[PDB]
Amino acid sequence: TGLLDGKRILVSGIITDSSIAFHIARVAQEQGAQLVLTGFDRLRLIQRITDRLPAKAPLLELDVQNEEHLASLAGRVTEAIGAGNKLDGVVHSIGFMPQTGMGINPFFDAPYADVSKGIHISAYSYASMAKALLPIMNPGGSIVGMDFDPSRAMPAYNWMTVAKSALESVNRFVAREAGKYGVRSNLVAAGPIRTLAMSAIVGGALGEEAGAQIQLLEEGWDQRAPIGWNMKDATPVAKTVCALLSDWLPATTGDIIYADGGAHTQLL
Amino acid sequence: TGLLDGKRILVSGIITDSSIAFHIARVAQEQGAQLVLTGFDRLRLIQRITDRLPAKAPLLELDVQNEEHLASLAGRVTEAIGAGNKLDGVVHSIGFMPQTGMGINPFFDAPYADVSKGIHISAYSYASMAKALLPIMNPGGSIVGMDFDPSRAMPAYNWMTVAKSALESVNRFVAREAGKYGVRSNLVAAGPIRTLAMSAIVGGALGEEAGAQIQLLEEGWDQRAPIGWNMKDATPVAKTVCALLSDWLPATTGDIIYADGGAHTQLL
Amino acid sequence: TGLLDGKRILVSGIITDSSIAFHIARVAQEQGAQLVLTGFDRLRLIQRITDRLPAKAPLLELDVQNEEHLASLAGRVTEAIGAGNKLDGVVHSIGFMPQTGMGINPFFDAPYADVSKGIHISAYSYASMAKALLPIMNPGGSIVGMDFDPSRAMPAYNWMTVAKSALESVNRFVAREAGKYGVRSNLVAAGPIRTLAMSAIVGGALGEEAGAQIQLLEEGWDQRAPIGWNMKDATPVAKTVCALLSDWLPATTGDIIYADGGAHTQLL
Amino acid sequence: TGLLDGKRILVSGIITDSSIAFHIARVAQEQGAQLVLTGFDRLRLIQRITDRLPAKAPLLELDVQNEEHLASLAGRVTEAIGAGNKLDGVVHSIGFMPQTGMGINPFFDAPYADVSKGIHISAYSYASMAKALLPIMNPGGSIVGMDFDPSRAMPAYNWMTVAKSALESVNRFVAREAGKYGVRSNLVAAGPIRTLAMSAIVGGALGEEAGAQIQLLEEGWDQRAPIGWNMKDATPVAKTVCALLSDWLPATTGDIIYADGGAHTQLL
Ligand SMILES: NC(=O)c1c[n+]([C@@H]2O[C@H](COP(=O)([O-])OP(=O)(O)OC[C@H]3O[C@@H](n4cnc5c(N)ncnc54)[C@H](O)[C@@H]3O)[C@@H](O)[C@H]2O)ccc1C(=O)c1ccncc1
Ligand SMILES: NC(=O)c1c[n+]([C@@H]2O[C@H](COP(=O)([O-])OP(=O)(O)OC[C@H]3O[C@@H](n4cnc5c(N)ncnc54)[C@H](O)[C@@H]3O)[C@@H](O)[C@H]2O)ccc1C(=O)c1ccncc1
Ligand SMILES: NC(=O)c1c[n+]([C@@H]2O[C@H](COP(=O)([O-])OP(=O)(O)OC[C@H]3O[C@@H](n4cnc5c(N)ncnc54)[C@H](O)[C@@H]3O)[C@@H](O)[C@H]2O)ccc1C(=O)c1ccncc1
Ligand SMILES: NC(=O)c1c[n+]([C@@H]2O[C@H](COP(=O)([O-])OP(=O)(O)OC[C@H]3O[C@@H](n4cnc5c(N)ncnc54)[C@H](O)[C@@H]3O)[C@@H](O)[C@H]2O)ccc1C(=O)c1ccncc1
Ligand code: NA
Ligand code: NA
Ligand code: NA
Ligand code: NA
Ligand code: NA
Ligand code: NA
Ligand code: NA
Ligand code: NA
Repeated sequence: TGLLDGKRILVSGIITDSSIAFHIARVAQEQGAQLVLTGFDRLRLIQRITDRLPAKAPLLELDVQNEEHLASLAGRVTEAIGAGNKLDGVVHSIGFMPQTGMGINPFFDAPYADVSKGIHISAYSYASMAKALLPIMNPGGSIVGMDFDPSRAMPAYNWMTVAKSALESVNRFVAREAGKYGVRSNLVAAGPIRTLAMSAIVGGALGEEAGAQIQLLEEGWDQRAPIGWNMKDATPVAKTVCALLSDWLPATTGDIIYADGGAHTQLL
Repeated sequence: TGLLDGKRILVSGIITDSSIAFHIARVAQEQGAQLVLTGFDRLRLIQRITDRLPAKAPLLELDVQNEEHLASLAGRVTEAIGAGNKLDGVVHSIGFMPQTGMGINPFFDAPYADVSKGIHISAYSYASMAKALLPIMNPGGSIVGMDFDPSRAMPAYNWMTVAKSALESVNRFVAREAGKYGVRSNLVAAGPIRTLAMSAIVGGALGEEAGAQIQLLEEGWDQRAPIGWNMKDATPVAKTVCALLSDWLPATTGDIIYADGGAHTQLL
Repeated sequence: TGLLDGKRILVSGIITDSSIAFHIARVAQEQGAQLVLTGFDRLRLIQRITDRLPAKAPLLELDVQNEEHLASLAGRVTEAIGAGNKLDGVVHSIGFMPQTGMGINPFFDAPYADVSKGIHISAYSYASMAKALLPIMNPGGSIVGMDFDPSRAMPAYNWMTVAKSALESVNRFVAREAGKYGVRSNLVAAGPIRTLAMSAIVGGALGEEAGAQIQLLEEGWDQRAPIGWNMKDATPVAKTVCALLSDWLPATTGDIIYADGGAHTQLL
Repeated sequence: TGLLDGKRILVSGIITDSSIAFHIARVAQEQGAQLVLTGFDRLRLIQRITDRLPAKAPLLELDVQNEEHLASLAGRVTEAIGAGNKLDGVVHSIGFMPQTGMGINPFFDAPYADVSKGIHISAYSYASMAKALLPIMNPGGSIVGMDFDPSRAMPAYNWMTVAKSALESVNRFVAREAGKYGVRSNLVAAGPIRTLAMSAIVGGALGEEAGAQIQLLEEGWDQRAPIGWNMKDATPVAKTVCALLSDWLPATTGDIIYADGGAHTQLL
């Protein structure tokens, strides 16, 4: 008996086999969940990647900046899962910030249009997905988004940290709306994970100083974490998302669960 | 397949059929856990109460202010579960504050000896149980304690709120030690639950004004909670404790999980 | 000897005699500060309003969404205060959210373009003013912005609360940059103040339910505040801003000071 | 015109010329305050030390664990300042934890009697001083205590961190009582200061590993602080205490002001 047996769950945010969402989707399928996937722009690529998941799942296009995609999404999901069925879960694993808003590009030099695009994709879209999908969610359902703890400023992450602060605030409002449907809304604040993009950044893609700073941050994270932190292993994060999708945290909403090795609880 | 199948878990804090720990123990057994119980002082009473749990579990005496009890505890547990077996989980569901430290007795009028007894039982003892039991815990294990959010001052709870603030700090240090064993340490911050003691307090046992204030607090809690809060139902709390005892929050330690309906995330 | 004697301070955000910034400016002048004022759009109106301040102060136009205004601002300030002089202080008292983002208009129904405009004005602009002005600030200087505590969701404030969460994050990054100049950056989180706009909202301008909710929030604030809260009196807020502008909080930066009667420290 | 002209202020916690309280007292006198001092045990020593303050101030004995001292304190203060006069300010700069509760002595090995003594002196006593002194405080008055940010666990500080967590909670309750008198209660959370005791600890007095860890913590603090941190300079801390004693933070109570260089706002 899987943790998520018979649950119907939408998972956004797969782009590579290193996406946190890929691991969320693998774990959820291992636990009995029936999935619908959403992808942005490179659908042929995403399908090829998702062919490696343990079970079949339909893939729907979703650009969160596209109002038409959002307006049609619930109907497209219902067609995929069948009329008369609703979702039990939704995973938001979507984030973006233009290069001007991250790395060695100075914090003050990021144009607002770039920051605004990043906030749109990384924070506002959590509300936009909830608006689209709550009408097709069952009572007892769960919406989960991916977060990085923004309560203190960090090198390099710059405006992405600001976007996460906005996301945390959005989640608290989404919980008010979601509760009317009997649905929970929460974020998982993960420690650093070496996705393709993060590996590129560590390698200097957004400047050497920024890569060096991120490498220092990752090392400090494992050091501070009482149980350690493995940046090469997304499974503990995926498991935590599944815990929130399950029936086992039924009184938690508007909240943040930290899948970070405990690092945020320790100064040094 | 239960959430906790094959896990060996110690549960402290049962005194009545309304104890949060009673519900923790029922749920954990429903999920396949094999339990050892600890009780304070009234062992015949506790045995009679625990006869109503769905499965048998040995009951061991533990007064957390008694150093001899603590020194012998791991040996007594090992005898109960069998040599060569260790615990996978520990639940601390223990709290006390003398009457002078709660209710209408003025905050300033509580003698230190009373406050100190309350802190001993309610906060220090989380460290004392961990010291006793970590040497008989398996890697991957989990220690969970019960908390009430003390980040803002409240009427009536007075020095018990101070004790919880101390407990939260103790948990963060216990996580450092526990991590050396591969063990997690976390608290569950519950909303208000109408245990026998709380019902007595609402009824005026610690003064009418204090009862009135607590009644107001409970009503506000349900109002603020986006998914509501039922003070007569401990099951959602028990489920959350079981989530932390399980393998599904493997990267969370030194932390607090709020089983409170989301109330702490909303101002009004 | 005034608290701010000989300090040169820029104050943004005056639009009426009820603006928090008007009071900040009056108090700072009472304490010896020499001011430069900035205003948005209705300059003749603002001049007429500012004629009531106890001392003369030049008024410069600043629309924070106008890159040309921002690019020219330091030069315009220097002309006002004289070549070879720099500022010791900067006050950001600027906020806006379109009606779709506040009140009874549903949270989900706010278009991104509206939210983005609000975030631009209310959060990003704190970075944009700092970028413009740090090059003309003295060591030991202070940048202060106005904040409302967004750590928990509230009725009616909706996307403005999200904007404040973003502002708090921006302040922490601005402090990193400002520190290179020997300059502090902090926010003052005020309790509710009955400005003209807030009075209109309480009166129903953004819907009756929203007005009712805000009225309830204000009453709860005075109740929770251990020293009370007078929503008709901005002076305690203005004084707190002046404290941060002064030499008396020299080791505080990236931070938030709560001028709220202590309400955020109390649950009830 | 000094910041504190004509204010009558009690300052506890002087033991050496490196005590944070010595600097608080020097700065307050420089700003016009008339002081009463309290000292523990070594009164001849304290008098000799306080002879170096810029102005005369009476010294009263106060052991905060001595109920008789506390019961007589207001009468002794009134005799010192004259009948019909009251205090405007109170500074609590008192802390202690036995060696078993700090350094390399393992966290689990601290006996409760030692922890309890530390909590008594370091946390409960903030309530005990307020109880004693509020009846002789003027409206508009201010009580300030010294704090170190305990929200995350640290090496070496061990049970002292737990005591600070308790102190923060006590302050929030003291603010409720103090508000009835028109009096504010707040803490100043300082960065690390090289007092004699701290220098001894860095030098290995509580074990080499603990000294090494504290040295690492101090270095990280200056690094994280956007405006830097000088552990050899208590003046910025003293100034912040004086800001809270003044009339310039009139709407802040139950709160914590961080005089730490901004370090707590930055991850790295
Ligand atoms: N290190 C990490 O990899 C990391 C990642 N996350 C979050 O996890 C989520 C998933 O990102 P990932 O798995 O890291 O990486 P990713 O690059 O695999 O996935 C990002 C996804 O966003 C999608 N996306 C972008 N623009 C759009 C759009 N217009 N419409 C729809 N989708 C779009 C894109 O297609 C892709 O699938 C994001 O919310 C991240 O912020 C959270 C925490 C950590 C983190 O960044 C961090 C930082 C600081 N301290 C600790 C941790
Ligand atoms: N309302 C509640 O019932 C409530 C209870 N808790 C915690 O849950 C835990 C269990 O208490 P309960 O189930 O409420 O009540 P309870 O009275 O059933 O159990 C308390 C237990 O402590 C035991 N105990 C006392 N002294 C000793 C000792 N010397 N040695 C060993 N054991 C001892 C006692 O035998 C009993 O089993 C405690 O940590 C509580 O603080 C947490 C949160 C809420 C809460 O108080 C609250 C307050 C404010 N906002 C929200 C929630
Ligand atoms: N209640 C309040 O009045 C209140 C106000 N503040 C902040 O105080 C600051 C000043 O606003 P106020 O004094 O309330 O009101 P206001 O309407 O007098 O001033 C707002 C100013 O923004 C200016 N502005 C708008 N758009 C632009 C632009 N394009 N370029 C430049 N300037 C522009 C405008 O000209 C005006 O001067 C803002 O940051 C508010 O968010 C902070 C806290 C409280 C608050 O909203 C609150 C909410 C919840 N809990 C507690 C408190
Ligand atoms: N580093 C520091 O020196 C430091 C000190 N403080 C606080 O500042 C306050 C003053 O201590 P200090 O100036 O450091 O040192 P201190 O040793 O000069 O003074 C401590 C005082 O306590 C007095 N005391 C002890 N027992 C009693 C008693 N029975 N009755 C009455 N008085 C008694 C004693 O006489 C002495 O005057 C305490 O509350 C400290 O916790 C706050 C923050 C920092 C800090 O410890 C820290 C830790 C971690 N991150 C950052 C900062
Ligand atoms: Na570690
Ligand atoms: Na469910
Ligand atoms: Na509710
Ligand atoms: Na496990
Ligand atoms: Na009040
Ligand atoms: Na200065
Ligand atoms: Na620094
Ligand atoms: Na005053």
